[PDB]
Amino acid sequence: MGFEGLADRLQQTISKIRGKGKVSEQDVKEMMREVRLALLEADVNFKVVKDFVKKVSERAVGQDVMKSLTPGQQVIKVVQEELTELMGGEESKIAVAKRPPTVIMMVGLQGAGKTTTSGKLANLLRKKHNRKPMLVAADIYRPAAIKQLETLGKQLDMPVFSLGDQVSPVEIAKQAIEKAKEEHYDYVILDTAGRLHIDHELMDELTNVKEIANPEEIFLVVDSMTGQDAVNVAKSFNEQLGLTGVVLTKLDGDTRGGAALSIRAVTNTPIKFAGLGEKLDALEPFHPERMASRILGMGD
Ligand SMILES: Nc1nc2c(ncn2[C@@H]2O[C@H](COP(=O)(O)OP(=O)(O)O)[C@@H](OP(=O)(O)OP(=O)(O)O)[C@H]2O)c(=O)[nH]1
Ligand SMILES: [Mg+2]
Repeated sequence: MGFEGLADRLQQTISKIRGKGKVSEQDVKEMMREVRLALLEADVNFKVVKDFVKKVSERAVGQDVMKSLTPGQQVIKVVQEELTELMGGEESKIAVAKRPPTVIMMVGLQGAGKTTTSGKLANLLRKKHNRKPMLVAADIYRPAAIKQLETLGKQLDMPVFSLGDQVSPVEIAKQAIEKAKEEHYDYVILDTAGRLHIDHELMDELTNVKEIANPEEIFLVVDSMTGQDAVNVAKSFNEQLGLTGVVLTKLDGDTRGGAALSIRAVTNTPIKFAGLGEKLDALEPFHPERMASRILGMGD
């Protein structure tokens, strides 16, 4: 899934280049004003679009136009290459701690998909990597937040560590990680708290949890359909504590892809996984070249 609208807007511009055997410099400029326009309408950060247009234009008006064995193929290769680089190049794999367990801290705003993604990530870790993960209920403030995560764990046959809602998340994380050491769990996934907007009470708690958990990974969970808002959430989260990755949720509803194309360029935090639905299997690793190909109508 993902990017359906941007691909539709770019189909004519790109295909016109693909269908010709000689690309003039006026053709590349004409393609580039329409590519610029499509990226801006897809809510890509406008400074990212500016840098992207210049980088592609400088390379496109080069050896590619003058060599005519496949001039059109070369204009498209550069766009694919630059789209791939923009989104991170190669897939960004989950880190493995030197001493187990590997502790993964899930953070984000309410409604972004934290709790659901924590279950998805555990499921993915056991299936694709044959690890033994433990889930942790560290969101005490919202009722049914614990029972929701427990209900997910009861579908995965995976433990969900909880001490109720009368106990600090700092203490819950401390006990969970130290139980995980004793019983040889590979991964610990902390489902943390969060309201609708960032506040001081939230970073203080998250800073304290990071302090005692000393996590190998801190993943922001953020809603892909919120566009530039998601890019701003990542910037704040990355500067007030340290983000190591991003999970983009609800691409099954994101036709534009602005956040997907903007987050790494603005924050330097890589996007590691994409959420693609409500079910626990709906999580795939973020592959930048495949996304670039899906953007150019080159999908498998
Ligand atoms: N389609 C889709 N949906 C996702 C994905 N990830 C999460 N969701 C939805 O987002 C909503 C919030 O998920 P939570 O896991 O409760 O998020 P939170 O902990 O950050 O609050 C849930 O819907 P809800 O609370 O039942 O309803 P609503 O909030 O959507 O109205 C869930 O179904 C995804 O990858 N694709
Ligand atoms: Mg939640």
